[PDB]
This record gives sequence, structure tokens and C-alpha cells, in this order.
Amino acid sequence: MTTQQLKEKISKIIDNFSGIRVVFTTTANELKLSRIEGSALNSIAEGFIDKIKEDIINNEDLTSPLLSNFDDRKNALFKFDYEQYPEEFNKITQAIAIPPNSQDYYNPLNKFTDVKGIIILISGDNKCLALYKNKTNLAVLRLKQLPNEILRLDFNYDLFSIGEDFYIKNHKTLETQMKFHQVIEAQAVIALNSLRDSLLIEDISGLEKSSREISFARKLAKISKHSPVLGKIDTKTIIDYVSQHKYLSAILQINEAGDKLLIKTKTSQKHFIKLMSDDYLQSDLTKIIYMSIAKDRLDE
Amino acid sequence: MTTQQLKEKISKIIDNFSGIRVVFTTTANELKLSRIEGSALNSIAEGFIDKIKEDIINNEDLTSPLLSNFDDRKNALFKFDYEQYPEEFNKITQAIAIPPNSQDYYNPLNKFTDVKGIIILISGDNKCLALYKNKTNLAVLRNSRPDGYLKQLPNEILRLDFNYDLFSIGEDFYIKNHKTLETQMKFHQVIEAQAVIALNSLRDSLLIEDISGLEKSSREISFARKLAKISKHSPVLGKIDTKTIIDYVSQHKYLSAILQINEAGDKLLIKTKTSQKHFIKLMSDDYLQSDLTKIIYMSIAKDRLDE
Repeated sequence: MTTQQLKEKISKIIDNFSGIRVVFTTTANELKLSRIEGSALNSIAEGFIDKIKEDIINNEDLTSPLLSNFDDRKNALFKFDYEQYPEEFNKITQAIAIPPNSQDYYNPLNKFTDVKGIIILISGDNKCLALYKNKTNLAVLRLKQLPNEILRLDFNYDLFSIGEDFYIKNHKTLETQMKFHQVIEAQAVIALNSLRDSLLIEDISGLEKSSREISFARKLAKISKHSPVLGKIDTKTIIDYVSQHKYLSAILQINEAGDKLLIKTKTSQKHFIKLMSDDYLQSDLTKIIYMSIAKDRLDE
Repeated sequence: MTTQQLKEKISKIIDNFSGIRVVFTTTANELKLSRIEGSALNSIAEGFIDKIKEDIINNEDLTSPLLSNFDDRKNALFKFDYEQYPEEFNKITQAIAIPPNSQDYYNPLNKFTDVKGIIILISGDNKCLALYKNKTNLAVLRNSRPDGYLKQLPNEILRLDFNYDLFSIGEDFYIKNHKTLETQMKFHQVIEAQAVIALNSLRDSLLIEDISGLEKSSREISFARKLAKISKHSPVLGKIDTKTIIDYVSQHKYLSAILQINEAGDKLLIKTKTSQKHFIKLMSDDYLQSDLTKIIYMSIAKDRLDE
């Protein structure tokens, strides 16, 4: 369900707007219903529709790839391609379908320390577009500070769900608030056994020590599910490419035998990770080598 | 002044922290000294590394390309390389240099509607890091009044924390959030003037037959920021002849279908937004093939290696 079909599906909801209503997921994993004043609930709907338009609709360079094929792209809304739904994904699913006559309302004596996340439900063309912002008290002034409880809606979303297909804006909320996306740590070490069974690296320990920092653990799961080099082109062709390469030879070294790579230092680990993401590309026009941070296939 | 040279210019100010001073800028373009509470000032100080280390120091995938070589990279600090300082750059330059004995303090009867931006001066190692932020319209400060509803009671409370917008480490400034620069500081005059230079150079290049579709997209700063990039950092315009690009597109496996050549053979056909966006990506050399896997790729964010 492509970038354009998203732009159709969202602008169907935005133009034939039917109703907004806000749900609190709490620490007890129950969806409690808000009591927002009308001109303040009109205050929520106007600015979200602009942010929805700014991020999706008339946004030209919107890019929707798979979450396992993560990289560092601005704008962009990542497709949830995994199968393990964190429980808050399913809480948003039940948040879509509270009946409108229900009275399980949020009691405001709880001082918004119960509020774990804020669910914005924007409905239109009979469907509903749910958005998610985690409870972020942040900081407000007046000079002194008195709230420490007062709710905050910064018109911003991390997670949103159109139908049965979830999309990702801020990747960090999907880990540090959602299960550390612990599939990633397991997907990183399935790749570490696959690098072990590739026998391309001599010592696998420095790669095993980068799997603690989650900034490398995403890059391992990228190569685990989406590599065009691991398991597809053989070991000796990779080594002969790196040796003949102009930039890659000075950093990655091959052992005395010539059959195993020497990836021990962090400077060599970052570049070898960018080797198995195929991020060392060349133009047929300018004949210049390049280092890709964000890229996409073309013949599909 | 590279990425690592930014990283240790910051962690020199960071690991020898001296004092944090908060300056409000007005709509009268006069700087105003805040009155931050002491336990608030420590909670406002927050470390700030808690944001700054995660953007700079501990951030391994930190990238510092020029602002004029814009692309869509996250965890990225765009080095300001233009000649023109928008007036808040010059107000941040004076924001560093208020003497600490000065009594030009901010009067809080203004209800924070004169407040246009928020300057976080973070000083250390006798230098000063300065952060910039805009006063946005309070987001929503919804509070209670059992039967309790919710309402934006004050509608004047200053809402501020991290997610900074603009640097001032030395004179080489950096941009994290670029929309702040183009809209609140009014930088989009300089991008659109640079983009019109690009349209006249393509007109002189004679690679396209009609240029009107590029000029209808030139108002949207999305195309103008890609036109201002190609005006200043393309490895194709003027360096290679127009015919060689045409035989390369005519030979191509993807570009041959979208971008066409006229019936004569010397001019490219760029009219619809599809053929504009793909020729824009052709122009900044974003179509690259692997020397290993031999798969053609379309790059969003890239970097040279030879330099």
C-alpha cells in the first residue's frame, strides 16, 4: 500500500471529516475517554489537520519504506513490516472502536500521571485515522514552573494507524517506550550467527559488542532481512571487491590468508556495515564513488 | 571544521560547563534577559547533553554537510555556508555579548507575546555554545478546572525545552531544523533567488526544450531547495555536455522510460511533475549503480568520498 495510496487514504479522511475524539491509554492498559471542552477540542482538530497535511498530503518528498529497512531519511513514514504487535498497537486498535455512547471516562483526579499515551482519533469517509503521542510532560514556564501535571499536546505524532496498517514517524518511541523493539536485538543476533556461518569476518566479537548500542542493532536487522550481499554473492567476490576498491581498501583489511576480513575497530565496523547495506555506489555519468545514507531500489 | 571537530568543540564546552543564560528576543529586535528560577534553571539546564549528546557527542551517525547541499538525512547538522546572515543570526551574535552586569531585563507584563524566540546560551571552556528556538503558539496547555473537563486555561505560558533549531558554536553556524530557518527567519528569499539562477543556467544549458514546468514548481520551496542545490553542488550541469547526458538517459534502464528525448534527439522533455522530479534527481547525480551487486539505486542522502 504505496506512498500515493496513503496520500489518497489520508486525504479521504481529511476532506470528509466526521469527528475527532481523544483516548488516554493509561498504565493499567485501559483506554479511558477524555473530557475535552468544545473550543479546546476544536483546538485539537484544526492544528492536527495542518500537520497531517504538512507531513503527508501536499508533501512532495514523502517516502514510505519498511521499518526493518530503516535508515536516516527525513520527512518519511516507515511501514510496520513485522508481525509482533506491541500491546499499545492493539490498544490503539481497541481505541478505534470504542462505541460513541460509552461512558468509561477518564477521571481527572489522577493528575495525568496515569496517562501513558494520547490517542488522537480522526475519522472521515467512515474510516478512522488514529494517531499516537506518548505522554510527554516536557517543560513549560510561568519566571517559575507551576504545572508538573498539566497535559501537553504538541500537535505531533510518533505512531499512526490507518485501518490495519501501521506507520512510524519517530522510531525512538517504538523502542524506548514500546518493548525496546526487542525483535531488533533478536534480529541483530540472527544476523550475527549468519555472519558466523558466512565465515567472512575473522573475529566476530567487536560486531557482537556493537549490538549493545541500538544504533548498530538497527543496522544489523537491516542487513538481516534486507541485504543484497550476505548469502547472495559469495565470500571471495566480496573480498576481491574490497581489495580492488579505492576507498574501502584503506580501512577494511583482509587477513594474511586473504579469505577472512579484519573488522575489529569501530571505524572498520561502521564501514563494513555500510558495505553489507551496499551503500558504496558509483555514477555511470560522473564516475564518482558515493556514500549513501538513504537509498531505494528502482526496477521493482 | 568537521563532524569530529564539532564533536570535541562541543564536549569541551560540555565537560567543563560554566553557566547557562537564557535570552528572549522581542519583536522590537531588542534582546531581553530572562528571570529563570534557580531550581527551574537547573531543571532547564537538564544536562542539555540529554539532548546535545544525543544529537552531537554520543551520536555515532552524526553528519555535518553544508546547508546549501541539502538532502533528507536524520541525525544531521547542516553547516551554514551562505553569505547572508538573517537578522536573528546577528541577534544571536549580540546575544553572546551582553555583559553579565547588565540590567536590561525582560519585563514579564509582556505576557510572552513579544517573545519571538528563545536563546539558550551554554558557556564552557571560556567559549559559548548558543541554542535557538522559536516561540511557538504554546502547543496546548490543557489542565483541569470527577466532573472535571479540560481547557487551555492560561494561553500565555512559555512552553520551551529542547528540540533546538539553530547553533552558534563559533561563527560557523549549524541548522538542525531547517523549516525554522526558511520560514521564521525568512531564508526562503535566498533559496528562491538561488533557484532562479539555476533556471537561467538550465536555459543557457539548452538541455530542456521548455522550462515552464520547472518554473511552475519553483514557487514550492521543495523544488527551490533542490534547484538551489543543483545551482551550487551539481557534478553534471556545465561539467558534462548536454548530449552525453542524453545518451546516458537513452541507454538507461529506469531513466529511459520517465525522461525522454525529443524527436530530434538534442533536448530533454520535462513537463509534468513526474518528469520534473526525476530530472531533478538526474541532475544532482542521485542515480547510482553498485560495482558489487550491480543493482541500480536512487539515493536520497549521499556524500562524496574522495575529499
